[PDB]
Amino acid sequence: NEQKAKCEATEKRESERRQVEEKKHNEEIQFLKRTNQQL
Amino acid sequence: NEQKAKCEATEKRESERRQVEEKKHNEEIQFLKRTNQQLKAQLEGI
Amino acid sequence: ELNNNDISTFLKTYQTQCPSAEEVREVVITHLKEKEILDNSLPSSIIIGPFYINVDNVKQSLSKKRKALATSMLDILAKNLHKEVDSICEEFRSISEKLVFLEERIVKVMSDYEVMDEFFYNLTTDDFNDKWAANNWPSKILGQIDM
Repeated sequence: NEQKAKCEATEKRESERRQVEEKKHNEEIQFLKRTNQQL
Repeated sequence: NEQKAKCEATEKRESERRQVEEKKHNEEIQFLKRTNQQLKAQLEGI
Repeated sequence: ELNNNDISTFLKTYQTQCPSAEEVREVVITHLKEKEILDNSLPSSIIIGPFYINVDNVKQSLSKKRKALATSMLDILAKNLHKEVDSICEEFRSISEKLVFLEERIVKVMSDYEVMDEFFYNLTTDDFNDKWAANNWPSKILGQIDM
């Protein structure tokens, strides 16, 4: 039971990290998008 | 078997996550290529 | 204090100070690093004794306030650039070496903003078109000088 809960906690932790990186990627893209379109 | 399948679920979740990250990274590099086209448009102005 | 000392207070204080635009950028990038500091330091949620606490609303409010401040400093720096570009174009119109020094001014401030952030630069389509027109203006100036 505890090892299952730990594995769940690990995949939750990684999916959180993935979201943080997703939003970094999104704003980085938005920077390129705005500068490219502004020409 | 559930617990092994669960840590394997973490492993294949990683596999699909980082391969997704890698293809969206390839898309981001293609957006850098669009920024090279942006440079080409700037010089087309110059 | 970062919440209460709102965008208006610092924006007015800075822009009446009207510091040197590159040093203004250097503080706005310090505030962007303050965004990064917040985003690393602040949790989403924390557990305290019998309590479950969430801090998302402060995390986002502080970070987006910092963004609004940095971008409004960039905006007034862009307006000061526009003031220079307008004086430069007004000189090109009026005489149509000082004109070349005004080319140097526009090129210099554009290059400064480019250097201090590529994303800060290209501030308006008007800035791109004024840069190209500022290149075109010397040809007109020389044509009229023939007179």
